[PDB]
Amino acid sequence: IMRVLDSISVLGVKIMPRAHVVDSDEVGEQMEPTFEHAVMEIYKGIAGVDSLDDLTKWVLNSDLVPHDDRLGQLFQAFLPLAKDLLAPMARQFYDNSMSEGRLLT
Amino acid sequence: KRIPRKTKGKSSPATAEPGTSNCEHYKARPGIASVQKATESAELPMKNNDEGTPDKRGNTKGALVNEHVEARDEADDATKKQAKDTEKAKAQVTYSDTGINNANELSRSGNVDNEGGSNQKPMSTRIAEATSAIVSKHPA
Repeated sequence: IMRVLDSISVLGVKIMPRAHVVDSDEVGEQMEPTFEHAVMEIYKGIAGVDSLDDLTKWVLNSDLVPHDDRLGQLFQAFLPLAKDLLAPMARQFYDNSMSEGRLLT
Repeated sequence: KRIPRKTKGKSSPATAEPGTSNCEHYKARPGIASVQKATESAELPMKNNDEGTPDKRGNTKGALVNEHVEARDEADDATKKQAKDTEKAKAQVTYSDTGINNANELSRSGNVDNEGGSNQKPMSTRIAEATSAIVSKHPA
């Protein structure tokens, strides 16, 4: 959808340029433990999974609708990673992006 | 040939074939993987009760604890395992703290031996002591 809205230019002005639209993971990729790589490492806190592929096998049903209790345990493990190690970095990032213009995130 | 062992023991024209065509078009109605994953949950045999049993040398294996206290803590451990298997903070189907008074139950433990006495000293040390009491040495 970003590539489709890139190629619109009505009256000489471009409608929504790529140069000031913010992708979802741009706040996640600037951190040094690089958030997706940080939440790949969630499996060590859980007692009996001790591998990422074993975790992705264990949470699911082999139908790809997941169980609720595995999501509850993993969400209790996941919420401190999203509340502590994401939110002040997000504050700094969205403040920096608000400082350098008027953008769309 | 040359089969491995689980445990050590002693040693330390034209073929058109219009019949079959296997592609697609039937889904498992209760679900193959789900029903067979339940089956391999149920397939495992019972874990052993090796408590209060002799080992190789003859000593009763297991921890030194009262028999009734070991039975009650064993029901506690089963309740906690049921809680971890139903993935609640408390097992709804509980084995302990029931309405039935069961203050006389005893599960086997390492406190009592086969003859009927305590295991404060193991049987190998007791036999070795009772035979090292009567020895004799050379004269000077």
